[PDB]
Amino acid sequence: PGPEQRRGRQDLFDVVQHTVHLKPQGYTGGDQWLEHKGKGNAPGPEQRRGRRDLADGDAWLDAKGKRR
Amino acid sequence: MREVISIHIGQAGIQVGNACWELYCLEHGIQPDGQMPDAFNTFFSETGAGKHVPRCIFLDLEPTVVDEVRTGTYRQLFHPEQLISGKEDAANNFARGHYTIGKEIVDLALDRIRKLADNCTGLQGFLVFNAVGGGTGSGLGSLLLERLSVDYGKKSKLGFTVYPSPQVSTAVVEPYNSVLSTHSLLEHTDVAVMLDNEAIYDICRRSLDIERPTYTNLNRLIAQVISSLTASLRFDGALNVDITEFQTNLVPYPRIHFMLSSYAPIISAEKAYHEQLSVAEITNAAFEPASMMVKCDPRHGKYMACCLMYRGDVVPKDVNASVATIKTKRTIQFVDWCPTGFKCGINYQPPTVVPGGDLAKVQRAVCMISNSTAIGEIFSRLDHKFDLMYAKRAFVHWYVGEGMEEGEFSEAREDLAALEKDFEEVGAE
Amino acid sequence: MREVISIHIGQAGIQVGNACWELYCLEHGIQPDGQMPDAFNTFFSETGAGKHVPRCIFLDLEPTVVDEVRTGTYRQLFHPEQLISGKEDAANNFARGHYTIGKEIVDLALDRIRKLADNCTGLQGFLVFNAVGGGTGSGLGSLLLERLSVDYGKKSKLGFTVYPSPQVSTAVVEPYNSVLSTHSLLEHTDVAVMLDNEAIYDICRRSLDIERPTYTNLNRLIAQVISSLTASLRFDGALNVDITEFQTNLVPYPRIHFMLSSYAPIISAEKAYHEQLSVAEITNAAFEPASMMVKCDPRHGKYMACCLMYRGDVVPKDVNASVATIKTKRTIQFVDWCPTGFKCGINYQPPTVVPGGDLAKVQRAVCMISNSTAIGEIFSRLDHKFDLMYAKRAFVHWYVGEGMEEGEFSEAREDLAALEKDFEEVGAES
Amino acid sequence: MREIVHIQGGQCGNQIGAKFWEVVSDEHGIDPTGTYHGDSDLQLERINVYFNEATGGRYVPRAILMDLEPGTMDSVRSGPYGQIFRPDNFVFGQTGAGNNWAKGHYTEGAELIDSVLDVVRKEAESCDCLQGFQVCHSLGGGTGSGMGTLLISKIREEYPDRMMLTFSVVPSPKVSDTVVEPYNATLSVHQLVENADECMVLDNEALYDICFRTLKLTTPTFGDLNHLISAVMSGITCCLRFPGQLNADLRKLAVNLIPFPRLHFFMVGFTPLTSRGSQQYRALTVPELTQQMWDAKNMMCAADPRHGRYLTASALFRGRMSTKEVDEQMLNVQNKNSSYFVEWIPNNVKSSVCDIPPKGLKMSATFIGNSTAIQEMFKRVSEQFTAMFRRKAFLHWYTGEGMDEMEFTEAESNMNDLVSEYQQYQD
Amino acid sequence: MREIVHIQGGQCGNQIGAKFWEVVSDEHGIDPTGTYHGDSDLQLERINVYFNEATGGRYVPRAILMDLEPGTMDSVRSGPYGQIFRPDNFVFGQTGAGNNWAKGHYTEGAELIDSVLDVVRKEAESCDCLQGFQVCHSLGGGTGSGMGTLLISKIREEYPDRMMLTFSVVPSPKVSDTVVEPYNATLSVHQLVENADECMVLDNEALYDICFRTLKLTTPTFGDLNHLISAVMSGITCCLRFPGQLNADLRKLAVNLIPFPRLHFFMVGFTPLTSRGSQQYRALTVPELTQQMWDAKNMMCAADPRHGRYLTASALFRGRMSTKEVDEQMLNVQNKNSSYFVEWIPNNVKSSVCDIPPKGLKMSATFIGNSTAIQEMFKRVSEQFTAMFRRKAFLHWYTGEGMDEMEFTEAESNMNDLVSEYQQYQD
Ligand SMILES: Nc1nc2c(ncn2[C@@H]2O[C@H](COP(=O)(O)OP(=O)(O)OP(=O)(O)O)[C@@H](O)[C@H]2O)c(=O)[nH]1
Ligand SMILES: Nc1nc2c(ncn2[C@@H]2O[C@H](COP(=O)(O)OP(=O)(O)OP(=O)(O)O)[C@@H](O)[C@H]2O)c(=O)[nH]1
Ligand SMILES: Nc1nc2c(ncn2[C@@H]2O[C@H](COP(=O)(O)OP(=O)(O)O)[C@@H](O)[C@H]2O)c(=O)[nH]1
Ligand SMILES: Nc1nc2c(ncn2[C@@H]2O[C@H](COP(=O)(O)OP(=O)(O)O)[C@@H](O)[C@H]2O)c(=O)[nH]1
Ligand SMILES: [Mg+2]
Repeated sequence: PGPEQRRGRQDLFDVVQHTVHLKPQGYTGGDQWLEHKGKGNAPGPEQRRGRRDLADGDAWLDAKGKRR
Repeated sequence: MREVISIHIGQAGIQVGNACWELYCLEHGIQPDGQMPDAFNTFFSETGAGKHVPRCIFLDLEPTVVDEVRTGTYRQLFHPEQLISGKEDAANNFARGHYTIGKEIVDLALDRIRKLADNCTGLQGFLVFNAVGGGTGSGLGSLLLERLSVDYGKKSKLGFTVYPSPQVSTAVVEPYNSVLSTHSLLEHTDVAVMLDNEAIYDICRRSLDIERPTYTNLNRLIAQVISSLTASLRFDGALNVDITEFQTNLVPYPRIHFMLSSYAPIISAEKAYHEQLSVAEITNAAFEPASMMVKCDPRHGKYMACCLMYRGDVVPKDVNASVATIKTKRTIQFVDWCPTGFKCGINYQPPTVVPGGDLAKVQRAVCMISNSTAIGEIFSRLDHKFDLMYAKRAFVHWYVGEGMEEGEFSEAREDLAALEKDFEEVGAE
Repeated sequence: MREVISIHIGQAGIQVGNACWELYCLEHGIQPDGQMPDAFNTFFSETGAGKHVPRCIFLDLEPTVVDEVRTGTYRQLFHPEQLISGKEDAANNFARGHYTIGKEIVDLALDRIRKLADNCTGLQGFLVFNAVGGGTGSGLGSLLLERLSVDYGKKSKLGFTVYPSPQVSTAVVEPYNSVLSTHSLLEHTDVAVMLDNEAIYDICRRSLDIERPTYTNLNRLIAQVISSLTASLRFDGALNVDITEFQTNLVPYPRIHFMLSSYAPIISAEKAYHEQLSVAEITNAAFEPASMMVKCDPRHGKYMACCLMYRGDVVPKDVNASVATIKTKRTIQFVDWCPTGFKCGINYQPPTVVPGGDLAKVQRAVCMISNSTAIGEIFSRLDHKFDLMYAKRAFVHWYVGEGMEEGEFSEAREDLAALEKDFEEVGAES
Repeated sequence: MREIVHIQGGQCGNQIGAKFWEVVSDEHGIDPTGTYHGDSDLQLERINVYFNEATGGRYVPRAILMDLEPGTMDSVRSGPYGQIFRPDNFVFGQTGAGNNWAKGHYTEGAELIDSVLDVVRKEAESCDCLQGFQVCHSLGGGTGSGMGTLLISKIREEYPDRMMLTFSVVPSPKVSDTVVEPYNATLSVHQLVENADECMVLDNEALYDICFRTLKLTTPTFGDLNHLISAVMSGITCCLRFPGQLNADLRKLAVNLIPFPRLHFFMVGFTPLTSRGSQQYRALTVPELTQQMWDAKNMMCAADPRHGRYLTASALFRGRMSTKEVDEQMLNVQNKNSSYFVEWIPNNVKSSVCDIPPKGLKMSATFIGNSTAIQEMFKRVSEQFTAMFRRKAFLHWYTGEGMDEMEFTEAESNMNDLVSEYQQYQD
Repeated sequence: MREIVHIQGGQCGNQIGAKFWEVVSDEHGIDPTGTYHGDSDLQLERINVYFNEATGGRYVPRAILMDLEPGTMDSVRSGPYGQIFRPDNFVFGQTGAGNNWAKGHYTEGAELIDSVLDVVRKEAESCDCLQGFQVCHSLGGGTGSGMGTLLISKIREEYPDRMMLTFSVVPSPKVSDTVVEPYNATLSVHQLVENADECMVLDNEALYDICFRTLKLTTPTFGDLNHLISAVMSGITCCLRFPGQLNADLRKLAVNLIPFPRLHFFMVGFTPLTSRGSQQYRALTVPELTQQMWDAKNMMCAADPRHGRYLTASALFRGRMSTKEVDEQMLNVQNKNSSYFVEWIPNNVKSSVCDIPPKGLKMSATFIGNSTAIQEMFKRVSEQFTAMFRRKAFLHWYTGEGMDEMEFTEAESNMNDLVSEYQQYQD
């Protein structure tokens, strides 16, 4: 057997017949768009935050003073 | 896909690179045997199945520094033929590392640089590591940087050079090698980064309270700055600042490209709990005169341009706020023709810590690489020492014995004198 | 059925032949006794009840190389009659292997070949192994090739021959025997593949990092070329290149039939894991002068017809990409009148590795057999050696006394000079 | 049934436009995959304005994401609402602009501009006929400035009667995010005064203090700053995507806001900005939307509108409101503030009421301000460019790819002629 | 009742034809064992076009595998769908063609051509009506290029009223798989310009670009390429095998696509090809198929159609499509770029529709193009042949099997005659 059975995609019938939604999710095969990953990831300043105050820890509510 | 190919020349370059590649394997989780237990593509190549190799070459004419890597804990990491050795060292002779003993190794060196560039898709820059006070760092570095220009055109080259210290020195022909090496790296290096031993050892004495520091402690904090320089390629953030940014945002003229460096959080483990590390605090601490890598004084000159690279949990609000406060301080003064003084950049991940290292785990970081008019102070002092050295031809028969002509000494003297008149003229109002 | 016969003449042919039949036995699963615990028909004849015997004869006037085979660990593989011996060696005398002693053994030699040529259903060619420097290789090689062309016409003679190094050679009379063998090898064999001893020494020293190599390290990667040559007859592939396809796709003219060889992945065990072996990576290394198996610089001449035999996990597109990048490299130069210059053959079987061999397993491999005008440098350098000793008639009295006449050195020099003149004009830009 | 093609450029454009398609997707009921999940039928009549119908009910946006450094598009691809865009629309470079305008305009923008025009032209006849083109970029940059402006010049060359709506981030007055901001901004404006139709000038340092003072946000970030710009770009096309009592498309605002062809730079404000703790205290009424609208603090341009007179104003109100409450509150601001308005144009303020407010808002409005007070921002950019060009600082990179020093003088003249023309109409 | 006889020659054609019966038997519902297992009734009216009834419900293809090497016999036989062919139709040689055109045509083909004309006459006498002889081979080899063209001249002389469908790949521009392509191709085209009724020009490198730029497959094997070639051949006889709204057999294509008896070489494309990442986003409609139809990168020939004018094109639409929506898209491409079309042939394009699409894909089309842009392909072989022939390289072989150099001058003369009449009609 050739390298095709090692790669995993067998016969290109899925791509020709356009029935790729029947496949299990995550099947990259030999698709350059699917096998693209890079630049890493990092949360940074998005922790415990989201922009919701326009649509109705932050703000002047987090202002503190002297014990009563 | 982003790729940077680092080259380490000389003993100073290799030992820093030993600390540099230790930090790179810790960031991405690479085990020392070479296998992880997508972000690594700027420094490592996924070799076959479950093995990564560094994209670097350790070349030195002295075999003693190279085989310490080949016998150390990272013998299985580096490719066995990427590491380059030699029979005899240049031994503090710039003519030896350039003309008679460096020529036999530079043909094999570019054969690996050719194959490393063919392995990479899009090359982003070169990292060059040396100290100009030696033989291999100056001589073979001059051969490598010049020959990389004619082969790899218009590609950025970050030159991390360690210049001779003003007050202390480890060698006698250091003023000779520094003037000759600066003649080569002025015309060829795209961006040059200045390092000095005394200012780094002054950093360790004040902030890190290590009264007895060594090269191992010195090389780690240099490695932390360089990892912050390329942290934008490694990891995503708000304002990514890649390699071509420092080329055009710090170098106004094709001669003024010798920049300083500063890392704002340099705090030990027990000091870090009692220290509140705020962006307003560290940006003030980044521009402090005790915190540069080079023993030159900030307020003696004026800053041309400054680059604040930020790492970790930094919002874009307070970098906007603190830079304005930095501009309002009358202690520091900029040049009159550059009202837009800064360039900012924030990455979203904190720096890693070497286990057993002196640096503490800090949530924030600054890489303050700035262009100043005060670079002429460290150049004139090297210009003056070489002028007194060359007054009656001390240590010249060694250099002219190994092929170099006597006229090359005076030509390098004119080049630094041309550089000396550049900084006074440009910084003048 | 496809089927080839290998005649191994002289010690170099036998000692390489001791390594090639060690390779095919491990590849096809045949044990040293000759019994497997369909593809074997290219090299083995299935005998009776589950035994495979090689389709090779071992002939040499010196028995002391042949009796190592008879008493070795492969004593039950070969037919006893196929290992042909003689009383005394030709002993570095071309006149003794072609005229004096070789005439007695060549009559027996064609008898066992006629047995093997009658056992075939379709014969595709012959695989001659010899060294032109020795008396048996030059003498008995010329006599066996002379009788094979008359008996079996228009059949391909794939003669893998070993030539002396320009600098590091072992026998004094090697320049004399090489010229006299070339006078017969030029007009008889169909494809002749030069192997050089010193070029393989540089391959083992640099790529295989062995400081002290011997002959059994040399013959293993020579056998890797032969297995990569005939892998398209035994195993299937995307682009099958038969042995009969080589001579119609490599020799432009009837006289220019000399080709080089190069095996691209040659790495040790500890080198292989750190090296990202890619198809573009090995293809670039195959055209390098370091990986050439003849001591010559291919930048001096121009490549004329090159065939690549990709073994292993190679798709037909990374050979499409790598060949295009090779053609655009400025160091590699083709002749002007042959714009198509490449033959791409892919076989799906990865190369086998012998335990104790210095090659580790590699998923992909390239064997390039290249016709070049730079071979004129390999034949002018031996033309210079033949001129100096014949300028005052050195060593002639050994050849003259043993049957050969004085005059035959003259046209052998003229025939080699006619070959060098033909090599310059075919490389001439028009 | 009117269609807009969106093009995003560089780190600033891609990250802003990622938040732009964030807001309009959940405003139209689009999930991250692309299916419809809205609870009303009003969303689905106007979907072809920003989306293309695909098989299985998928909706791919009419977005072409383009840049020169490939790391930016990995950020939008990894983010939420990052799986909607067509992969053929994912056009990219590899080297990166490096914040050099001429490098992003001559060397590496040349090979990429052929690719992005093949994608855009294929998206052009994919619809019936374009309402216009919308782009987002930053004028101080090198990827969105040098390559974006050449994209604008070529797209006007082939599509001359089609519209342009550039949402451009101008450099800071106080700080510098890149040292070559005045070089990039002056060259970008020199292109944008001809080829662009409407330039919505937005500045970061007016976004920041809105977050800090009006919105009281202790930790503003680019996720918060882009969402203010994203709320604008939904508000400009509110009448395009929804029925309204008084409608206004791009051409409706084009003929009103532009008195003279060279004057097309606008300062923009988004009206209902209130911190979380002050939500219950503020009453949402048409008079106080207007009062928050006309404040100088609310503008997202660093130019102070008190120093210049408003040539033309346009306010795009959205929600269930009466058409005189929007009206006499525009009569009040022209009467109570007559010095800040232009005497040679009566009734400067242009109104528009849309029936569909955004998500979670009972009432909302977006302000477009064409005032002569924006000249001091352009004069400030002109002042820094004069300081650098006389000593030719940071300039050999721009001439490394053949853009001569003549073009800088041409850029300064077109900047100085433009800042004088604003002053000429101020008198 | 319009039967087609398939004959496969050479290593290339047999491997291509192995993938052809892989796809057609999948389309008609025949499993590898030969029995019928389909779910539709529309597959059961016309099986006779490509298959013969056998005793016990077995379906055997109308295939004749002919070769000079037993190597490619074993490759077809060992793969899937390999047992379907008759054991008697596996005619093969033993010596091998050796990539020698003269050995295929004169020496070794002579002992086999009588054996294969026994098989071809046997299959032709069995079927009721011959509609053509479909031969799939190569032009750069020797087994299918040399011996195959001998079979072209032999069938054409006892069967002069039947079409010939010579599916032949050509040498590629970027690389070269043998070294005697200009010698092999120029002699094979010399036989094809008279005896062959029409030819289909294919090449490897245009399939590689389709597999990479359009389908985004990183590792295309020959099975991926041959499936693209097999998708062509099912589309040629789409109207024969299945009922259609507007039928078009092989002669109707021949009478339209061939204006002059020497211009019968075509460039062919298969339209609906999208990457796996772009299946869910591409909305396949009749305008979308037409936009991919005339794109230069969808052609499976190396000739760029922008260089030459289209003498005659034909559209083989398969599926449930609106008839004018098919046609007005072809009318749109006739007028939006009319300089690319021949002026003296009005109404260049032909549209034919079949209401039975290929499996899984509801809309599909096959493009057949008789463009004069293919003169560059034959120009390349002509300039490659003239370079070798003046130096007489690789010629001592071909003169050895009785093929003198007088014939090779005639090949170049007929090669130049083909490109002369193509260049004659560009003006
Ligand atoms: N940054 C850094 N500098 C070092 C280190 N070790 C030595 N140096 C500096 O290197 C200088 C010596 O010059 P080099 O070019 O490194 O000498 P070399 O590399 O051994 O060159 P050769 O002697 O010719 O082999 C000394 O003055 C030190 O200041 C180190 O670990 N880190
Ligand atoms: N590659 C390789 N070359 C060999 C080997 N053995 C001998 N040679 C070459 O053969 C040359 C000697 O010529 P041969 O033909 O082998 O001599 P011979 O076979 O003993 O012939 P006679 O002396 O007449 O018996 C040497 O110069 C070697 O270069 C071997 O094992 N491997
Ligand atoms: N509001 C906002 N502004 C941004 C963002 N990213 C960058 N910018 C602005 O863009 C300007 C510089 O953009 P730059 O990265 O140089 O653009 P480019 O390199 O040409 O693509 C800075 O002044 C930033 O304020 C963002 O996510 N949001
Ligand atoms: N499309 C396709 N082409 C092939 C295949 N195998 C070989 N070829 C082509 O065939 C040509 C070589 O000719 P060859 O197979 O030797 O022809 P033959 O001598 O008649 O058998 C090359 O140009 C290949 O591109 C295949 O499986 N698919
Ligand atoms: Mg012997």
